[PDB]
Amino acid sequence: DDLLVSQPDTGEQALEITDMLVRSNAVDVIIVDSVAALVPKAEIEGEMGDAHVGLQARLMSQALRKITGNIKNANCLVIFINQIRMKIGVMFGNPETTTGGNALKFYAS
Amino acid sequence: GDENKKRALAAALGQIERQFGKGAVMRMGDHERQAIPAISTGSLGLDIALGIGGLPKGRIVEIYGPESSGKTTLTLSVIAEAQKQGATCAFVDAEHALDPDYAGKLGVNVDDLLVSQPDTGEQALEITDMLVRSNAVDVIIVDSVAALVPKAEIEGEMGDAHVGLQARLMSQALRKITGNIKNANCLVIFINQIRMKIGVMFGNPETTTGGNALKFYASVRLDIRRTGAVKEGDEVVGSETRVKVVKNKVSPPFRQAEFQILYGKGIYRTGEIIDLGVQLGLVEKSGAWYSYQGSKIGQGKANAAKYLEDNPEIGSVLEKTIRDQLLA
Amino acid sequence: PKGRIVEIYGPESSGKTTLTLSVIAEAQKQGATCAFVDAEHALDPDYAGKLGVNVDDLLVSQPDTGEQALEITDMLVRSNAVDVIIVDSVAALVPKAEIEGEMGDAHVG
Amino acid sequence: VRLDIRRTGAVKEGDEVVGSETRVKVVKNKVSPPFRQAEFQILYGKGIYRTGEII
DNA sequence: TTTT
DNA sequence: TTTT
DNA sequence: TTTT
DNA sequence: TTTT
Ligand SMILES: Nc1ncnc2c1ncn2[C@@H]1O[C@H](COP(=O)(O)OP(=O)(O)OP(O)(O)=S)[C@@H](O)[C@H]1O
Ligand SMILES: Nc1ncnc2c1ncn2[C@@H]1O[C@H](COP(=O)(O)OP(=O)(O)OP(O)(O)=S)[C@@H](O)[C@H]1O
Repeated sequence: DDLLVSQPDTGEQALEITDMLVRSNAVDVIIVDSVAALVPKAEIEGEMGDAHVGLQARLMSQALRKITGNIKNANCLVIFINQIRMKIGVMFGNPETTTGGNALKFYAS
Repeated sequence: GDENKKRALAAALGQIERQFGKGAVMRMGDHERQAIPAISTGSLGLDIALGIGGLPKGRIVEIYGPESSGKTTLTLSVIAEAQKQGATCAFVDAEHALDPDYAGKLGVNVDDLLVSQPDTGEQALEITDMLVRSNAVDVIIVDSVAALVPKAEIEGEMGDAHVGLQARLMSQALRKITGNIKNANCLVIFINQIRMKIGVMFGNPETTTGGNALKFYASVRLDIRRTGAVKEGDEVVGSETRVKVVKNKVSPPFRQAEFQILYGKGIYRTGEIIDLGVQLGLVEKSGAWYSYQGSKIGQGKANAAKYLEDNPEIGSVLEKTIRDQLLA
Repeated sequence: PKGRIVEIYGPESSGKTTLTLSVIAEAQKQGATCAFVDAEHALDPDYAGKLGVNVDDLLVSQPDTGEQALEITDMLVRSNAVDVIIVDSVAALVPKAEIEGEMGDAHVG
Repeated sequence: VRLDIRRTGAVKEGDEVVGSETRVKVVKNKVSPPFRQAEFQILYGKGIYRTGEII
């Protein structure tokens, strides 16, 4: 009961509401699940199988860029959830590889 | 003839001196320094790679590499050396991530330091410009350039197409600030992440962020790559750091150096000095058994490091000859 | 060719900067009076000296503003005493109007 | 007259790198036909690798 | 009179 | 004036 | 600015 | 972003 739910149909709306609430500074812990499940609206408007490779990364990087200062301001708790995708030519090093771009781990403390 | 040309040249130079002052002509003896003033990084491998034994003053330097490569804490060694020099330094971070306890473990005096938490990138730029011109600050550190965002994108919604905007403004910023940076001989570093761009299968797949003119203005660029880590027994205690010179104007490039980075303590100076001493012939080693001056100092890096830390004078004498025989 | 504008462009760090120095060395060989101005304010006199050019017989410039770079270039060219004139990093040149303006202000064109 | 400069490759002697191969292509001229691109090596410190091109 |  |  |  |  003492919890606010969200059912964001599009990832962009999830980002806008997260930004609005973090700045509200009223919320104290912020939880987003299944980052990989987030989809840019450009891919939604596109058909099935269209090549929109390397699109979610730029927008999520922009989102963290915008939100990190406010997150520091409010001392809020933000977690992220990623699945595992084994990428091509990964036989050297760790075969597992995270999703959701690359700058996420750079920003994540 | 020649006297007429000399007289005309002297007249023109005198007019320039009258209008602008001493800045027309370099001082024929004072403008000539045998050695360029610089700031050592605390690792002689990096310094000898730099070819001047320290980071050049008044010149932009940039570092890029894969995420979580210890570049952030790499800057802290430079901060500690600047504090050792007593130079006034300040730190600004765009990602707004900093652990003052972590830095204090690195030995840098966090108190003698100015922090910054710039909510917008434009304010980070304005404060950097204001401080550089103050000329009071001596080393300037900006982290996570990619994390910097134009205010236009902030005012815009999520997913709006503002492509090719940060580059123009950062180019303008460097354009404005480079002259002052030369004026104050201050130390400015930049931090970039790596983004693999489209259609890059030829050449190097990796590509830096933050536009393109950055590398043009930066007088020296270093690549940092995480190759391995050192594990003592079961637990992991430090990460092996590989840094390769990728651009320089004062030294030959591609002078890559190897060194270990130990958490908390910082740079594993004893290991690198031991390695270069034994490889150069200063430190004799009968095969795998480490020794010095015919004395069984110990076997293994830890024993020699312990033997060396208790006597800083011996280490200072050992390092003094290395730079002289290599740098100069 | 003499008395004619010549321009060089290319990707960053392509040795164009040191490419100019060979021209400087040849001009010095001719005994022609030459001067160098750099907008990016990056120059390694040790590096150039390694290139064989006599740095002593050379006039340096460190123009804080682009307008002053232009005024000094105009003054020297008309002096007619100088014979080869080198300006580096034209893009690094900035109008004083943009200097007086804040960060991110629209001074396009 | 306008010249384009492009970094194609670099010369490596043994392990270390010592110079960069420089490709310059003529892109505009009024006294000579354009597109007379030339190949030459640039060696750090020493400068232009004149012997190689003349050979 | 472009600009990334 | 790129960008993933 | 990757992606399976 | 695996695949038999
Ligand atoms: N407080 C700390 N305690 C223990 N180890 C630390 C601490 N801070 C950093 N490290 C270690 O130091 C190494 C690099 O971390 P830092 O230099 O502090 O940050 P950074 O990774 O360089 O910054 P990035 O890469 O841009 S996220 C890693 O091996 C970390 O585990
Ligand atoms: N002092 C130096 N020591 C060693 N190599 C140098 C030195 N200065 C320049 N180089 C090399 O010369 C080549 C081109 O560098 P420079 O001509 O000096 O500068 P530049 O790169 O032309 O100027 P830019 O491209 O506008 S940053 C590169 O291969 C550099 O590694």
